[PDB]
Amino acid sequence: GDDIYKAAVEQLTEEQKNEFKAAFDIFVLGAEDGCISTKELGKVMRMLGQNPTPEELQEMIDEVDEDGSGTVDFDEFLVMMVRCMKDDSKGAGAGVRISADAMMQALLGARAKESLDLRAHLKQVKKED
Ligand SMILES: Cc1cc2c(cc1F)OC[C@@H](NS(=O)(=O)c1cc(C(=O)N3CC(C)(C#N)C3)c(C)[nH]1)C2
Ligand SMILES: [Ca+2]
Repeated sequence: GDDIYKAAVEQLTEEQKNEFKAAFDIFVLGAEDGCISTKELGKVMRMLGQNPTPEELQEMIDEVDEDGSGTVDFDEFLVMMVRCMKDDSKGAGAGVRISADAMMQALLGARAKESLDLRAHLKQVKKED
């Protein structure tokens, strides 16, 4: 069940979508539909500093895929990206776990700081002390 996560993307801020967007550019490198599949994911995952398997890879894509087409778009990446950094995507299953912050370091790099969570800065018509 993904009701809270799927909604998380909505809570995100304009800066968030962009911060993560730049990552998809590299994450979907070569992809025909700019989506992340077993091929693309396998490339990045390996570059992150690990050595996953082709069978497990597909499990991740579908594990995050909302429709289950076989790949992940820019939106399907945010839904998981939220829980990825929160480390609450699985809870307590297996040691296997991808780092959201560490991932960006591969795609874009160190171009993701507090600014990423601009949502906290100010995205409404109000102010407090
Ligand atoms: C398309 C997409 C999906 C996911 C991505 C990043 C993406 F690009 O990252 C998070 C992933 N969910 S997960 O539960 O962390 C997770 C990690 C793994 C895995 O194969 N391994 C971790 C490993 C490298 C080790 N040790 C082996 C599995 C099976 N689930 C789902
Ligand atoms: Ca899909």
